[PDB]
Amino acid sequence: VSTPELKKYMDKKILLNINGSRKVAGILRGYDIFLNVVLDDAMEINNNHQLGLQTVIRGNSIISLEALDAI
Amino acid sequence: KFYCDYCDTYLTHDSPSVRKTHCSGRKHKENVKDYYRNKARDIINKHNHKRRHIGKRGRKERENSSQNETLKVTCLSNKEKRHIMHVKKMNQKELAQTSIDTLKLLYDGSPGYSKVFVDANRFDIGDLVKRAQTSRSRDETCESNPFPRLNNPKKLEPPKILSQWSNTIPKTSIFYSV
Amino acid sequence: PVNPKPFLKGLVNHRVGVKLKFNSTEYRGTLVSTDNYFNLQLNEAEEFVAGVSHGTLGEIFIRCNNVLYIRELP
Amino acid sequence: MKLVNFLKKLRNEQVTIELKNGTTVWGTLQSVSPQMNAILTDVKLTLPQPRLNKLNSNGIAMASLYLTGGQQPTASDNIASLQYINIRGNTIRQIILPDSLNLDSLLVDQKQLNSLRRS
Amino acid sequence: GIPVKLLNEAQGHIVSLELTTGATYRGKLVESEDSMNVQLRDVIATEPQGAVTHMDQIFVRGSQIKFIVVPDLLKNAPLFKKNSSRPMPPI
Amino acid sequence: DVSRLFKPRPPLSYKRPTDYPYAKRQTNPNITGVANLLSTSLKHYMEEFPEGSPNNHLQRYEDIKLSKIKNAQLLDRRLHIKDTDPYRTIFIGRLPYDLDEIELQKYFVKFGEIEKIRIVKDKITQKSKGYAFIVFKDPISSKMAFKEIGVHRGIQIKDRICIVDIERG
Amino acid sequence: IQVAHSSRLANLIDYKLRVLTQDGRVYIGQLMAFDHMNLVLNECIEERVPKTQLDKLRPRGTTLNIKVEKRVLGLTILRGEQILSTVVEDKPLLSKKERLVRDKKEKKQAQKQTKLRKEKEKK
Amino acid sequence: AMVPPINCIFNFLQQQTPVTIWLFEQIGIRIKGKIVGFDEFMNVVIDEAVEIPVEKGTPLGKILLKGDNITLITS
Amino acid sequence: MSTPAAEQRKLVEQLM
Amino acid sequence: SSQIIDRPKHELSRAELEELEEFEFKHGPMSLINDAMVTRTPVIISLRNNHKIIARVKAFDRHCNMVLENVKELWTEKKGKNVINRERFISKLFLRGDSVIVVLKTP
RNA sequence: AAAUUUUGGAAGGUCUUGGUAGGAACGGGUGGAUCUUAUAAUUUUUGAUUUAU
RNA sequence: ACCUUAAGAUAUCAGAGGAAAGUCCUACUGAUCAAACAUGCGCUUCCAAUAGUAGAAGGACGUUAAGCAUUUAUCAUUGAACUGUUCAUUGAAGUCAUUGAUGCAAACUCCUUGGUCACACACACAUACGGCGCGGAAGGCGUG
Repeated sequence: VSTPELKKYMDKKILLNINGSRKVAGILRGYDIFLNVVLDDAMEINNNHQLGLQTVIRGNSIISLEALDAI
Repeated sequence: KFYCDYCDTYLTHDSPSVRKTHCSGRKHKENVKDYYRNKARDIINKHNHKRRHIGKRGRKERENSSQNETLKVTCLSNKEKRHIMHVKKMNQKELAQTSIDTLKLLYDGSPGYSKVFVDANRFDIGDLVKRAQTSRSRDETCESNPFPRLNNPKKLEPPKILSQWSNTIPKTSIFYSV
Repeated sequence: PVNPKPFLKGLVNHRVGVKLKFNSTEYRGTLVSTDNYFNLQLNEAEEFVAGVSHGTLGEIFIRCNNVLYIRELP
Repeated sequence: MKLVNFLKKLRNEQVTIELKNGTTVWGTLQSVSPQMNAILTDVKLTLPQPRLNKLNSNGIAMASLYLTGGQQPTASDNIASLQYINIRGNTIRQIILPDSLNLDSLLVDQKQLNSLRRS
Repeated sequence: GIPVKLLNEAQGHIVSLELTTGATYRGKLVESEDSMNVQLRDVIATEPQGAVTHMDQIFVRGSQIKFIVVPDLLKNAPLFKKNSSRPMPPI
Repeated sequence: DVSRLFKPRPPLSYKRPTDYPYAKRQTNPNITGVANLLSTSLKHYMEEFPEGSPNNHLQRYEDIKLSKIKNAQLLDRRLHIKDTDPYRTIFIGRLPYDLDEIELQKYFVKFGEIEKIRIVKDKITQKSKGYAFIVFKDPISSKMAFKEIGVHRGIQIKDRICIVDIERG
Repeated sequence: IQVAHSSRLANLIDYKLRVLTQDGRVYIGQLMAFDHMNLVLNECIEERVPKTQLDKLRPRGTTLNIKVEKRVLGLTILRGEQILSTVVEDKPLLSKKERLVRDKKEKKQAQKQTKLRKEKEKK
Repeated sequence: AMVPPINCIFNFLQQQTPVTIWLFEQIGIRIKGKIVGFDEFMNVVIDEAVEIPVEKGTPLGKILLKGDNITLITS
Repeated sequence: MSTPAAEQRKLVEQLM
Repeated sequence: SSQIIDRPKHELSRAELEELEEFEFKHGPMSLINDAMVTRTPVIISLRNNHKIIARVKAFDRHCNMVLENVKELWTEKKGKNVINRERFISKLFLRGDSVIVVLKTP
């Protein structure tokens, strides 16, 4: 329908809180109309253990997607 | 089909930037400014007062208030009250828009001036300023103007006083300043 | 590279064990039919609230929203 | 076949709507929106006490019941008599219909019968 | 819908919105979409237990928003009036 | 005066939450199984309601379905107009219900000679069902008359519109 | 207050409602628009029962007195997903006759202004 | 460049890269294995699925994991 | 075109 | 056959739409509930809030919300060691379809 | 039934209550409400907030 | 410079007529429903002292007020004494508050709101109470 306005967050480090407790930081690579996001070089902030080279996050469990860069 | 309610122009159905283009132009940027000026102007101009419930005064309450005196009512003509209302509204607007910035002029030569008062190189709201004035750069050092008093600055502006009470001022100053 | 819809079509009259997400409750039985929303009907299914089996169940209709995974038993 | 259409046929009858919180609303039932957005009028909200000493109750339900504004200060149990509570559709869990009505005359889906005759 | 259009009209002004997790956010509203996704700028966040921090931007999914507090002056918006006149849209 | 009017409210005060955290929110887990009920409570339920109440609203549904399955085979159930081949014979359709055989013969003789005429009427009542069979002395004349009566907005029926065409036999 | 039996959410415009949420928080403000049933409230103040005083509502002085923490927040649009149920509390400031009067007033003014706008924009 | 999540899952399927799927909490389990196929709604079939609590879990075989529970799919 | 599911179909179907 | 079943619901025609609904109710997972209504055998429905109901279905629907009579709500409330078994009888009941988990047909 | 009553209508009297500048008919590549279907598949209504084992 | 569209419908059943089976329509006809507008009910609730300096409803994001009673203010590493306790050092986070928070209660001050209407300063009532002045607000019900 309407693609979310994330064309300015491309290839910039962001930190988004999975569900209500987890917080994942990575480099955004793409997104879908459901607000699914694929972010590379993830790191589960808590010491903090990396996730993998390429992860996808279902847009249902995303709450906020604040960006840790110039934007 | 969605139209702007300020411009009143009927816009072919859009949802993307087409609505971010219309709302970011000038016929929808200042024509939405004139609208809310008028609506806020009204709520300033409103003079309707609360409903008045008048109770029948009793004898004990009437006799004392009738004893004292009658009080004269001051009244103006139509043109005079027109002029007075215009003056009062203008004075209210002028005072409401007034902002005091003496502290900004006082610290004009501070060692860390360009990083705080310039308001474009600040760290909190500088991210907004960072197609469209001799701006003060952040790279200024205190070596520039080692001695501020070398005729560079000017005297502090004298304090303002109310004009309607301008005859209240003392006639002569204590000392003779040239 | 089989998709879930052809997979669930192929699982018809096959012993499958579907587990709900609540209490590791697992139903093991033959799959009779499926809907486009993956509603499942099981025949002669046995209930496993845990590793212990509770009993035998005649025919159960399982709502689509509860199943966590549908797996093919050997 | 949509049971919301059957539910729309009551329209003036006493129901007992039990929400998902646990609170049960009793009152005359007015029109029902096609999303099951019930509108009851002469209602008497109540909260079932679980009858077990150590199991206390829902708490958010008590908060909502009191904040409705109709709770009797001297009431021993949690009841709040008020008029016209509008209930959102997704909150209803089950609706206890009256005993007296006939189901055979109300359950006949006129639209489905019309479609079957037309086909 | 009227509330979505009101949130659209509320662009460029400081709004305060509380999520379903308990957090609170306030700041300039850059952009909003028809599905209640909002982008706040210079937001001052209050995590549920009371701690307050600051971030440059944020993009919160609309499915989690509880309510959004816009400036009070928007009560006089032209799209809140019921009887309206239309320009007779062309062919 | 650009944004001097849209002054927002003061920041909202903080109150300690009274609900459950987003991480702790869940519906009821440990939902006990359904197998235990079948052994004990089902026997009591079946013993105390032997038989269920009749399903009456399906009666009307299956009744109207019976009409559909009853109309078709009954219409299909079946097997003065047995004249010669229709190469020279003419046929008419959509004639009046209260018309007669002599009037139809005269109308057909208005634009072609008639050798044999026999109108077939419905068996229920002695009223002309709107069909009249007229044998013509010239197939070309009969075809021309039929074409004229079909192109001229239908032949003049007493209480209807009577279009004409081939017998199609 | 008494409210008409045949009164949907469209009739309760400028009534001062009592909107209840899933998390035990109520909102008390004037309804001015709706839609998914997500309202717009004018001056709604949010109330809640603190966990320290929740225990007084449980069944057992004779009359309960609950101190409810309330926050002031203005012209807020709710989301229909969280709304649980709505109750009515107070009537609008204006009577029904005065409401009809102002509606007729604004309709007359709008018709005249539209006629003048057409007359200006054509010629 | 931009790669959609659907294309990322397609790449996982094509290169058979093992993935560890995070089922969301109050379930407290993870699934490790290889993606054989995915759907519209993030429904995935998994071969050689391994059950891991949150490492003494039991293999499950080939399963179809409904997408309404998936939270992450990381390699 | 209705819910985003149809649009995602008209992407996944081409992807396969 | 396969094409019409897999075919997205926004391009089939009206007649084929209600034909699909009837086919889903006759040959499908809800055929269980349809049979249970038709031969009038009790069903044991396990709700989301740990409530088991034993009743006879009189009308069901796409979203699996059914009208039931002779309902007998059975549920247990527990805390620690203590347990109490409570039961409630309801004459005629409407039931929303978002709560049900598994619907068992009586043997 | 031409005497009586009840029911319907016409006219007149009395009392009251409301209105007083628009209204009817026709029309369309006219706006908005309501309803049905896509739509029970991650962004609102076909259940993860009765705090549980 | 970007944009040019989800599709349908507008009370409902039953009866008569017109274009075998539907199909459509009727300034056709019944019954039900819904809306508007008039119009009524011995309908129900509410509408503030002046014969006085009051009172009712709702607020205060008001004061007394640091009120009266409780309760809170980090984690890891290393050294030293010590029978857990005390002192120092490195690293890690860390909403402000402690005149706070929470529990209880009272006085005071002030805001908005209302028919501050008319006739009365009156011996009533068991069928318990002329609801037998004009308006207004809000609902319930009935008719056209």
